[PDB]
Amino acid sequence: SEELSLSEINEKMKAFSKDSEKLTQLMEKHKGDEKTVQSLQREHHDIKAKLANLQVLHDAHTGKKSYVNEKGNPVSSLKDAHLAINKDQEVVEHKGQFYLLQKGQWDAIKNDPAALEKAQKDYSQSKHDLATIKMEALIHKLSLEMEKQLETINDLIMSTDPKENEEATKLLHKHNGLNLKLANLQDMLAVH
Amino acid sequence: PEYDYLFKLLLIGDSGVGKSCLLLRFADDTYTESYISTIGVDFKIRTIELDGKTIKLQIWDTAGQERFRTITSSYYRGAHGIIVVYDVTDQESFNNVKQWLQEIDRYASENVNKLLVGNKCDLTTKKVVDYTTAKEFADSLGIPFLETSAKNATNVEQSFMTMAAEIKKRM
Ligand SMILES: Nc1nc2c(ncn2[C@@H]2O[C@H](COP(=O)(O)OP(=O)(O)OP(=O)(O)O)[C@@H](O)[C@H]2O)c(=O)[nH]1
Ligand SMILES: [Mg+2]
Repeated sequence: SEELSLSEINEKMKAFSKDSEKLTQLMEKHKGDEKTVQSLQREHHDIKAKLANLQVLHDAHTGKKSYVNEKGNPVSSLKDAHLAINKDQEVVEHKGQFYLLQKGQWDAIKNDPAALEKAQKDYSQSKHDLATIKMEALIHKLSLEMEKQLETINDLIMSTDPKENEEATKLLHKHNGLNLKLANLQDMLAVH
Repeated sequence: PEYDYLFKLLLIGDSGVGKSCLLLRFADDTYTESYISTIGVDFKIRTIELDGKTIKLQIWDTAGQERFRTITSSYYRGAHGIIVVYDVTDQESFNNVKQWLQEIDRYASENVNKLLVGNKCDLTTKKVVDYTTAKEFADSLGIPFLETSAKNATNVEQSFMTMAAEIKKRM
């Protein structure tokens, strides 16, 4: 699986922001209809989370975040990564206890149970979210591939030569085969 | 294969209401009872003649099943008209027309044309959605409305012609 390129990340974030803005207008328009308003809010929350997940990959591509393994040592690629952390963060680990905290602050949290518990929580949440981002990344990548097929299925089918149209027809089959895989990816995501 | 107009249409609505059968009746003049759920989209092209003008229609038939509606925003791009289909023998499919319409609002162009189709009107004794209740709804939103039978071909040609006529006059 090739990662999403920066152009792909930007194109998705742009579509999600646009969709988010439209959901907001719609909530305003249906105010008073508690069923539709509730469903629109559920959609908007979902789009917002996907946007935030794309922003993490954006930060990673621009150096505001760095990929690291479970111990917090730097790694090259996303497939190798266990967390993406900020410039000012570090991991502390011992015998299966992992802490994510601000760089230099181990002295400050060492004797503080609330800060300890927070650092463990942040580590685990960060690990799980990176797993979510990887899965969404694959879904986004696959979806962008199917989208660019539509543009192409179109002109091909426009043509009258039984060659380019019979092509379009096999392109449509392939497109639909991808939709089967995309749906199954969406299923796993929901489990995680 | 020259034309004076070129319109992109979508069919949307619940699984099993007859979107694909409407597509196949209109574009291929065929009907079959064998069924496979539409996995993503199907696409047919057909030309009609309206007010002396040749209209090439690009018709996209979408999946009713939510698990296959991953890239719907992409199907709406450049759509001139959307046909919302329900099954006249199935109340839930009609109840869901409200949500389908809200999907149009969300993904389609602001000025997109809409058409409500109640399919399977050949099933006269099985019909549970009254014509007047359907048409009152359509009318309440300025949406044209027809009842069709993909199986017997009733109103199928007329439906696409009515859609093409709505779009032609807003150009
Ligand atoms: N009696 C009658 N049955 C019909 C008519 N149209 C469709 N059906 C039946 O309804 C079934 C569903 O038709 P489809 O067009 O495949 O339904 P769909 O909306 O495309 O469903 P999905 O692809 O799952 O979204 C068909 O297999 C037919 O048996 C009709 O005009 N009359
Ligand atoms: Mg179908």
